Amino acid sequence: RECISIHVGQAGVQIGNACWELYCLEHGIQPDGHVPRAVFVDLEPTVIDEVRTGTYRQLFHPEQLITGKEDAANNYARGHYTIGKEIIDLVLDRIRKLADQCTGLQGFSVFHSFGGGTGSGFTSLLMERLSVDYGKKSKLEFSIYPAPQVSTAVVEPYNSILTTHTTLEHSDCAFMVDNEAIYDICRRNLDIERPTYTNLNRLIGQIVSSITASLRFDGALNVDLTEFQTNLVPYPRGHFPLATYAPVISAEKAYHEQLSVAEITNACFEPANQMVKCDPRHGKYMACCLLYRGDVVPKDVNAAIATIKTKRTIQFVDWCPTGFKVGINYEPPTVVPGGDLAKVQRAVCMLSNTTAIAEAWARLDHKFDLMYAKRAFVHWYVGEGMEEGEFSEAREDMAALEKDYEEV
Amino acid sequence: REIVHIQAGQCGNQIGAKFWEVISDEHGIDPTGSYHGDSDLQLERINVYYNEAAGNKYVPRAILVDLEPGTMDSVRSGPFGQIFRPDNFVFGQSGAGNNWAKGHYTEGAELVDSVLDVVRKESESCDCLQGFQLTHSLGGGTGSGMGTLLISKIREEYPDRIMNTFSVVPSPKVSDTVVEPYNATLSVHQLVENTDETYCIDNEALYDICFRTLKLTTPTYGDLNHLVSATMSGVTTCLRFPGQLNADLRKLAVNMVPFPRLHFFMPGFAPLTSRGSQQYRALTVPELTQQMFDAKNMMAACDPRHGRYLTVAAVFRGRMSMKEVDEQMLNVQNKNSSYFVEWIPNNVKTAVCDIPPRGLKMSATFIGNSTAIQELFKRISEQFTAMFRRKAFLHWYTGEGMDEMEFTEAESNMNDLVSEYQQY
Amino acid sequence: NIKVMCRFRPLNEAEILRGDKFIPKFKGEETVVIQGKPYVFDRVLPPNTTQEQVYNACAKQIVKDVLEGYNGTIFAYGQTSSGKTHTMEGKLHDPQLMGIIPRIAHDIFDHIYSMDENLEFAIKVSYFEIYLDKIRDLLDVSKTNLAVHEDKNRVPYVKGCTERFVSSPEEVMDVIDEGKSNRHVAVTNMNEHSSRSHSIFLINIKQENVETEKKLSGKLYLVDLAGSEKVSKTGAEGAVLDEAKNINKSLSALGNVISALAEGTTHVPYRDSKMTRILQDSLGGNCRTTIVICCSPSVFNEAETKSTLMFGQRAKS
Ligand SMILES: CC(=O)O[C@H]1C(=O)[C@@]2(C)[C@H]([C@H](OC(=O)c3ccccc3)[C@]3(O)C[C@H](OC(=O)[C@H](O)[C@@H](NC(=O)c4ccccc4)c4ccccc4)C(C)=C1C3(C)C)[C@]1(OC(C)=O)CO[C@@H]1C[C@@H]2O
Ligand SMILES: Nc1nc2c(ncn2[C@@H]2O[C@H](COP(=O)(O)OP(=O)(O)OP(=O)(O)O)[C@@H](O)[C@H]2O)c(=O)[nH]1
Ligand SMILES: Nc1ncnc2c1ncn2[C@@H]1O[C@H](COP(=O)(O)OP(=O)(O)NP(=O)(O)O)[C@@H](O)[C@H]1O
Ligand SMILES: Nc1nc2c(ncn2[C@@H]2O[C@H](COP(=O)(O)OP(=O)(O)O)[C@@H](O)[C@H]2O)c(=O)[nH]1
Ligand SMILES: [Mg+2]
Ligand SMILES: [Mg+2]
Repeated sequence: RECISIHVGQAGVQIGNACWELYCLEHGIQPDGHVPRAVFVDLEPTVIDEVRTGTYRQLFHPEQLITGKEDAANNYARGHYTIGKEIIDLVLDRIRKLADQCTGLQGFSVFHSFGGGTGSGFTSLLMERLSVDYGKKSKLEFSIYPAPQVSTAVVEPYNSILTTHTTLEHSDCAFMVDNEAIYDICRRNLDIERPTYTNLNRLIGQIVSSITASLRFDGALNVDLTEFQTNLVPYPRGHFPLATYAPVISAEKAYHEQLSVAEITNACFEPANQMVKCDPRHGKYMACCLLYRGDVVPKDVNAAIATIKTKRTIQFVDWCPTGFKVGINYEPPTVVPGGDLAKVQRAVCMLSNTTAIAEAWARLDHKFDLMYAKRAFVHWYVGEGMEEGEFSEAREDMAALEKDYEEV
Repeated sequence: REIVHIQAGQCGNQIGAKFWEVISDEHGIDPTGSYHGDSDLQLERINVYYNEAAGNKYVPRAILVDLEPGTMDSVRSGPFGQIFRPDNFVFGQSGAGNNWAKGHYTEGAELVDSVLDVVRKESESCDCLQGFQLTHSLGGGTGSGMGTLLISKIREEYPDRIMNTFSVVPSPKVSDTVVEPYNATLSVHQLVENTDETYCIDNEALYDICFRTLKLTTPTYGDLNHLVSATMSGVTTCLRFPGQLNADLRKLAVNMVPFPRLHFFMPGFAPLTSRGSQQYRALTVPELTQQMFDAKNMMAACDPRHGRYLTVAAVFRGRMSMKEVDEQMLNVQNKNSSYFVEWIPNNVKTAVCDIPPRGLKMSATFIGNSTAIQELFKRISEQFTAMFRRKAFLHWYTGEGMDEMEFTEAESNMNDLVSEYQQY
Repeated sequence: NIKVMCRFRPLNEAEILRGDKFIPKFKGEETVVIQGKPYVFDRVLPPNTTQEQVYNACAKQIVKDVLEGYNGTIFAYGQTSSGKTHTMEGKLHDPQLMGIIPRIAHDIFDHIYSMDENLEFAIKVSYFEIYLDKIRDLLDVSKTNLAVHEDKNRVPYVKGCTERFVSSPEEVMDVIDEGKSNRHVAVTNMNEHSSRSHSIFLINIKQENVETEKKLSGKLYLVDLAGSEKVSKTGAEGAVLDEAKNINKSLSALGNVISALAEGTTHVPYRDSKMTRILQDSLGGNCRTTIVICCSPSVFNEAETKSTLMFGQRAKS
């Protein structure tokens, strides 16, 4: 029934604090109410401390807040092997101590930031140690994969070609939200050149609320977590769909809010609104899980979607007749009291697997080579319990992910 | 985490006074007083540079190494001079001769053990050690020789903890000493093979940047020092603060050093505007990258525009949009694709603290690993040969128990170091 | 030119049906298949190639050139149970099961006393390991670091390395027995030999032309690279596993740049590590270099063998 969550890496933790905020906010549980149902991991204390100092301070147990005073290191190796190792046990312990206390759970919604040290590496083995300790569950990891041109870390790809290959054979469904492609939404669909990280977080903090929160919440067309991976992954590769939200209108500027279904659904497939720089440049969808929430008439959907199924310029895969999982919830969305999110009475958080990422992976793989081709910051990992193996052999890995997403 | 500063020589020492002059205020620590901190955040991470004894006396955890009493006796007899526990003062009343050899093999070699002693008392302080900060000048005895030894020993004692080195490489135009390239070439040698992060500053790159980027007409040393100390605060201490995207010595190291040499960087501060007037506040952000990435404004002597970059680390520290930050960095990477090396898709390492420099709204330390610094070790290396050839003031070295093959060694080494850097 | 030679060791009957089975498909005498792989490189020695056969292709020429006063390097690599011990030395006295070092020693003393009538030979052997990137002399193991100095040309060499005369094969074996008895080997089961320290065996062929007083000095470096491993996880293990992982990775990485520079690319990472200062005379001047890579079927060996394959393969393709 439930779904634990492990927010790993400063980012996965910032996003965590955010997604975790939106929650109570739409469940009437102020600062000090019940008890969360997740954990927080990082090898840099000062960040998890922000959850220990700032807002939502006492809504957590100093037990579901793991830290390694030591060093973060923007390098996979160190975070996965060398350092990150020391903490893992302890980490697991909570996701085994928190996994027990419950009643017939469904899985762990993992939150990490692909191109980091604590986020890429660590998790790599966290999800790793999970796939074995609970192979019998769902492993949906919600990632924030590398901005297409606006990356941060100098090595980023090293850290992301490595978190992909190690987690690939362990996740159930990996959701992806592109940091940059979300900015566009903040520039083009909300207008603001002042987007603090605290915003992108409010956003995913939204799209995510549509996943677990509301879905695990009764409705006219419930959709379990398992449901996803089933209706969402055509093949064992921990396939990565993309998150998209519909009413991403500004709560100040424009106001046409009342945008009946027929509209908000069409607003999902236009590439300028998908939290991912994977513009359907050719990528044929192969399965979409249209999660709606708020006042929505099933016919409205079983029509708005029909209209789409026949737009053709939206070309769905061949081997797939119908790939539209319509998830209907009741309670409309719940926007931050005064952030910058419109606040409509219905939304569409559609996620999907698109042959599109054939790109995104490509463009991120190429990156890697360029540097590996010169070993660039290699000495930083080797000296951290890794080898020419793990790199070269994780490159070959993704290679068959460029062929996979091509063949399917 | 933690670190333990090291004030090798006079310069490295003089600067200590400025690095600590600053840092303290950037941590509300009065002379012997405690934490008056305008805030409450300038304390949760102090440990990195102090120690708990009394309850109002957080003492800087640095080392003051020097063979010339008068110096440390000027730093200890002035302002903040009375905050260092006397145990910190590892003096060498000997003749602090201006010979690299006199402070590395003959005179310094003695005072070393009585130093390492303390560098261990401080390391075994508490919690977990990160690395050590090292200040000095590569143009003298107690600086290049004895300080370059202090590290060769440190790096044998904890080849785990990092080693940032702040070197005052011999300025071009005019040398404030005569053997300079001797004391220098010999210390860079030791550097390229022990510390793993070096920030080279040039007394004249500063003047310039301090007399034209600060209409400042009488740039006393105190100033230069002050400017420098401003950068080393943005680096370390800073990142030991919260941030949307924070890093720490390692990140900085593990994102900036593609190849083990250790490589040397060139620090650059952000808001560098003259007092009154200039206080333009054009600091939205494009203004900071405008700054940081220009030629002038690079504490180094060489000009970036004269050679690609391998890595860059804009360590910003002041509330800003991870968008207007992450974004700017890009255009910058495309307007200058020319010089920014290609085999690294994203040279830049964006870092972002939160709290800014006490009195400022927004700043951003720049740590560049450009291939341009080739044209400096060249310089140094040249000066050597031109004088080595005639063994100029060599008798002051050999006569101190040195080797004719020692000088050969260093030059070559450091000389090869020039070579490599071009390979990129 | 640097040439890469793969050597597969054969399986013994006790392991053909234990768990270890063939993964190496051989094609011709120069391609080895493994999952995906359409060409290999220059030569693959099968699990049917003699010790003598490996020695002819790999070392015989290098020994010949060394006797005329040139440098040569033979590098060795391969993980645990890959066949390294069997190729380099084998058994110390075995008429055809003997390795590379006992054969070179036999060929050296077959020319000496048959061709000395103006040549005065002195065969000097030196044996040192690089452990925690410090040069430990193995003829006196109270030494925990040892330094390089530079020669007449400004090229570094290991000064103070204890050298000894050898004038018959026996004294060479006695140096090997002495050095192996203090080599850092992980205590596993008796069969496994987990090398945590890289070994450099120097044969310095000094020959003196007694008539003109011209001296020649060919260096044969037999470098045993322990190599970068398929081992377990680290981060709460205080073994010499973590310590070895840092040594093997730093040296294999420098490896990668060195073949890439030998098959072309402006000068670069010389004087970076002690290994790369020891082998400085061997690399860049008139030298020859053979890298002998081993790897048995036992599935883990696929890891190091693929490592030796890629050292080779990047360069020629
Ligand atoms: C009224 C007002 O706003 O005054 C400013 C000011 O006028 C300017 C010109 C300051 C001023 O700095 C200098 O004039 C300067 C003198 C010698 C060497 C280098 C700089 C200032 O003195 C410096 C001072 O800096 C700080 O307070 C930072 O926290 C800084 N602190 C120190 O360097 C420091 C100085 C004395 C004692 C202890 C610390 C810092 C920077 C980075 C990391 C840690 C601390 C500031 C904003 C100002 C004055 C006071 C006029 C500027 O410098 C800095 C480092 O902020 C020079 O260009 C900038 C722009 C500022 O607006
Ligand atoms: N959406 C979003 N992305 C973030 C956030 N914080 C960081 N990121 C992104 O995630 C990556 C940064 O990872 P880091 O913060 O460097 O590292 P980490 O994954 O927390 O772990 P360490 O490297 O060990 O510190 C970059 O690509 C950032 O753009 C956040 O709050 N929200
Ligand atoms: N060609 C061969 N013929 C007979 N026995 C062999 C042969 N090659 C290897 N062996 C044996 O198989 C084992 C592998 O030996 P060596 O001991 O040669 O391995 P490595 O040296 O491959 N091992 P390691 O050092 O632990 O990484 C030993 O028991 C050898 O005696
Ligand atoms: N920035 C800066 N440079 C200094 C200071 N003092 C000496 N220097 C420089 O250091 C070099 C001289 O070395 P010195 O410090 O006297 O050596 P030591 O005292 O014998 O170790 C010259 O290049 C000076 O410009 C200083 O307080 N600040
Ligand atoms: Mg972090
Ligand atoms: Mg062996």
